[PDB]
Order: sequence, then C-alpha cells, then structure tokens
Amino acid sequence: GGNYNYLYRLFRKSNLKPFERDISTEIYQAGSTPCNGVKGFNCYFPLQSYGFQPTYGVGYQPYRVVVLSFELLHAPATVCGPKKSTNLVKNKCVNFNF
Amino acid sequence: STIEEQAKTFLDKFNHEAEDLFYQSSLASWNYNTNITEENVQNMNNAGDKWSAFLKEQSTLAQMYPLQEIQNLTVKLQLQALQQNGSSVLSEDKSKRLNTILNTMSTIYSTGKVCNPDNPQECLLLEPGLNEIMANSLDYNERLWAWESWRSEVGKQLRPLYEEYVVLKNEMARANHYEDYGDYWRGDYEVNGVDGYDYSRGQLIEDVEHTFEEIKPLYEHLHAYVRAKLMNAYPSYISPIGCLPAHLLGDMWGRFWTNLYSLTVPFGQKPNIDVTDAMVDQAWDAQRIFKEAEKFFVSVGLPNMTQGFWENSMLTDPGNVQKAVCHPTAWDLGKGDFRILMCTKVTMDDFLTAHHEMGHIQYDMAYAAQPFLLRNGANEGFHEAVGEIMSLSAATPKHLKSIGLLSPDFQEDNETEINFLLKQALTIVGTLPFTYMLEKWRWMVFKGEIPKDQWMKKWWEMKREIVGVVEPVPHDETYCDPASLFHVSNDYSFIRYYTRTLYQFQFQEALCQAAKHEGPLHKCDISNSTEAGQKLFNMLRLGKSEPWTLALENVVGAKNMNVRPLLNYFEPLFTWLKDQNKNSFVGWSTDWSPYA
Repeated sequence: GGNYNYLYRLFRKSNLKPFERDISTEIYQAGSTPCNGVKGFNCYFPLQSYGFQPTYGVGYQPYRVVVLSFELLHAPATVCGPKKSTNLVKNKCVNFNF
Repeated sequence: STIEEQAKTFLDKFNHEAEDLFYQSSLASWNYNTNITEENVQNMNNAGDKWSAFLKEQSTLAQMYPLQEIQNLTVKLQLQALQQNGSSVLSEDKSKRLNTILNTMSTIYSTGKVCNPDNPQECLLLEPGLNEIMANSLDYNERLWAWESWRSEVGKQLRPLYEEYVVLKNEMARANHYEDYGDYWRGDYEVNGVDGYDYSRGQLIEDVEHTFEEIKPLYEHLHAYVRAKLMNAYPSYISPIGCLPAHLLGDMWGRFWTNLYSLTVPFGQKPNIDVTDAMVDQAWDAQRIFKEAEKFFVSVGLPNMTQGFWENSMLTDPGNVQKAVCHPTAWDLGKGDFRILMCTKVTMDDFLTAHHEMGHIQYDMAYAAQPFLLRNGANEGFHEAVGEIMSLSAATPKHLKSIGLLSPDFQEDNETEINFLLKQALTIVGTLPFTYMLEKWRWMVFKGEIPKDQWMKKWWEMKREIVGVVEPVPHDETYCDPASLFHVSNDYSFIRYYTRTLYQFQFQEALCQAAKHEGPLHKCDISNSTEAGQKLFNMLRLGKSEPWTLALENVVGAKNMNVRPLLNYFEPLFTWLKDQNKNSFVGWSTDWSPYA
C-alpha cells in the first residue's frame, strides 16, 4: 500500500556541511511573505514522504545504505582487524613473532 | 519576492505529489483492466475525483505567476502548461450544461440500435452483426439500408444537441482567449520558443491542404482502378465517368478499403504471405512471439526491455471469471512501472499488434528521464508513427526469413510486391482524403464560417469533390452524416492521423537512407542497424521538452512538412497502374448520383 514511514528533506535555505544533520521542521519560505508556522502563499513543508511499494521499478525502490567512517585520533587505537596465527613447531631452528 | 525561483519550487512541490497520485490512478486503472470486477469501480471513483481535485486547484495556483519575465524556456513552457484554466472559465450553469450534453451525447451514441423493418423486434448495433453484414456482403439494398438506418436513427437526434454544442464549444473557446475551437485544436501544433523554428496555429490551416495535391494523381489512379474493378465485379452499378456510392467503399465512413481488397486484388492467383502455420507447427507461444519480436529492438539498438515485466503484465488467457479487456494497450503507470495489456494468440495480426504495443512501450521508456509534465510527445503524430514504422519494417519477407521463420529458397518476384503494395495502399493512402475533408469540416464548423443551413450541402459537395463519394440516397438539412463517427461525438482531434502518416513515411525513408539499404523504399530493413537506432533515440527521449520543429531535425533532413516518401513508397504501384487504367478516364464527375 505504500511505505510512508520514510521521509526526506527537499527544501532548505542552505546546504549540508560534511557529517552535518538537521532535523528542523520549519516551513520553507519560497517567497518573502512570512508564515506563522503554516504553509500558504509562498510556504511549503520542507520534508516529503516516500511512497515505496514492491511494485516500484528499478531505481525507485527503497535501498538500505551504511557508511563506515574511520577516525584515527592520537588517542590509543583499539578498533583493528583480526590477526591469525600459525602452529608452533618444536626442536627446529625457526624465526618466530610471538 | 522573486517569481522564477518560487515558480521552480512550486513546480517541484506539484510534481512530487503528481507523480505518486498519477501512479496510483494508473495502477488502479491497470488493475481493473486486468481484473474486471464490480468492486473496482468505487475505487476509481475515489481516485479520479481526487486526480481532478489535484489537477485544478494546483492549476488554480498557476495564476499568481506573471509568465512574462521567466528567462528559462522549459520553466516558462511548463508553467504555461499549468497556466491553463480548463473549461471552468464560464459560469456554473453553462459548465454543467456542457457536461450534461457531453454525457448524454456519449450515452446516446453508445446506444446505436437499428431494426430490420420486416422484423422490428431485432435491432443490431455498431458491433459485429449490422457492421459485419454491411462489410461482408454482395448486395445493394441491404448495405444501403444499413447505411441509411445508421445515419438516420443516430444521425438525426444528435443534430439538435450538436447545434448548441458547437456554439457552446466556440463560446468557451472565446472565453479561453481563442477566437475559435479550431485554433484550440491547433494550439498543440504551435511553437513560440526558439527563433528560426517558430510555428503558428494559423500556419497549420494552410499547411494541411497544400501537401495533398501531390498525392492527388496517385489517389485518382487508385480510384480509377477501383472503379474498373467495381465495373468488372458490380455491373451496371457504378458510373464509369463518375465514382462509387458511399457504402460500396467497404466502410460507412470510407476510412479504409481493407474490405475491398479481395474484390480489387491485383493478382489473386497467388495467396498473400501468412506464417501462422509456422507458429502452429513450431509451437510458438506468446512468450516466444514476444521474445522473437524483442530481438528486433535488441538489434535496433534501443535499451533492453526491463526485468519483472513478464511478471506484472498480463499476456494471455483471461480464462475463468477473471476477465480482462482484449484491447492491446501500453500502460505507463509511472515510478518505473510499464506493462502491456493484450490477448495474445496465434496470428500474424497479433504479431504486428504486439510489435506496435512494444514500440509504444519502448517510447514509454524513452521519456523516463523527463520530468512529470514533460513525459509526453512533442505532437500527437509521433506515438503512432513510431509504433507503425517498425511494424511496416518488420512485415517484410526478408525480416521473416532473417529469424529463421522462412526457408532461404523462395522465389519472390514483382507480382507479390505489387500485391502487397496495393493491399497496404488500400488502407494507408486510401484514408488521407477522408482525413483531410473531415478535418476541414470540423475546422470550418468550429470556426463559424458556414451558417446552420450550410452544413449538409457543403459537406456532401466537398466529399464528392475530394474523396469521390456520392449520396446513395438523398439527404436533407436535418441529417448529420459525420455524427455517426467515433471521433465526432467524442471531441477528439482527427488531424493526428494526417501528419502521423507523413511522419511514418519521412522517418522510414530517413531510416532506410541511414540504414545501409538500397532499392525500393517498400523493402527496407532496419534490423541490426545500431546507427539507425540512435537517430530515433535522439528525439524519442526528449518528448515534449523540445519543439516539434526541432523534432523534425534529428531524424529527417528538413524541418519542413514535405510529402517526399509517399510518392516513392507506392512507386511500383504507380508504374503498374500506369499500365492498368489506360482505357479508363481518371477522375470523377459531380453530376451523377445512384438514385438519379
């Protein structure tokens, strides 16, 4: 029937800084007439609701995205990938990395 | 505040809701046209009224914009399209009277019933039956009686309605800043944007008749051949100097002469090409037909048809109580939804119908990137022309043999080519004079140049001159012969099919030129020609975002509306008729009638 739980901003005075989020619901002012919190002659609601459906074609369907950003501040680092190990051998002159 | 920026914001806000509302309405219409059921009527009521209430109040808001300072041509054109006020410019009583007369005209025209006088308890309709008896019969009294009954029991009571319908239509045409409704119908064939390609509504008035006189000798030779065939088939019924009655053409409107092909076959010894037996023996189902036809689009160069289409779209076998309409249509529901609605069967007619429908589907994909309001053709004569050009190109015996459908050892000659050319000409070029005269009639009746009394006389006296159709029985002023036609009680412009055919021929000639093909223009093959596909795709994607004058610049060499390819397509037919009607005078005389 249409997934309307998804909304996206369409009208804003300016752009977004890197890693910036704004949840302000102020009615946009396309013109110069002030609006007292309601749309009207030159005011529109800045957020638009998606109508996602399984019947939607390719490119119009909902898509789930996750972005990983890595920070390496001079504080001690703890997020590191796994490091495997071999098997020990005895009675053999070998070079080791314990 | 600024106008253009807020105009763009309002346009985007409008389109955001227009997209999904049109998507919902189209989806509901598709669902019912696939699932015909009683519970799917109230939902269209609640969807259509909502669509109307969305298409007017937003257009009502499209009046605060002073569309005189907008610099962008696209924004200005889109706002002008939204700036239309519709027919609500009059008072409520006049508008409701117009709606009432339109609805009652449609209902009465949809109740055509004529009874045979011997048994007045058996009335037939426009459906097969009366129409079938008229089309396929060998007699004069029955067909003439059917014609008279249809144009008298349907062509009389609609006349008083038409009397004030015309004046009301012209009246809100005046209220819509148009001198006549003819210019309202000619508003589409106009561009007032970029310089050097300017077109006007009044230009099309004189742009219609001057492109037909070059085809007049061919039509005269075809009419002479038809008259000779009627003489050797219907003795003592057609004047050799004059012409044939209205009903003997094959259709009551004289639109098409397909029913007359068997009587006027050039070479009836050799049957026409039909590979329905190929499907029957090879067991080519609907999916096989569609895929083998899609190979043509793949070879052309157009993008491959979208996945999931076979799932959503119905194709064959309505079967049980689950009924679907058997009218082949291409549905563009929006939001990336495209579907086909046809009752696919084992028939080469169904083959060409599926070809045309998938051509419409590809055209639907063409304007996918266009905004909501620019997802339409530049003019009405492009969709059908695009659909039919490939159908004409995919009907050649070479095209049939290329897919392995036909043996490589045929012995085709000029006889079958001439037969096919005349069979196709009986419908393609045989409708141009009727279209021209009908369009002139509608333009002059909506222009008001002729009074009420000068309707039947002028219509008949120009029909005899142009088409060569005389009255089988006399008529009086109260009769309205054109009223018994589909696009006369429906308020639909008929000039689409006039420029549409010339677009077909011009684009086919251009493709044959830029497709590495030589010889006659009626045997061109455009398959496996990637370069030819780009020429069409350059304009198909544009839609209405660019002028039609610019549209006739990326496919055809010249933007002018010149009838170049019609005289060359039926060139073998013309040179064969040169050796056919030697002893018969070409033309007709407007002094002989079947009754007297």
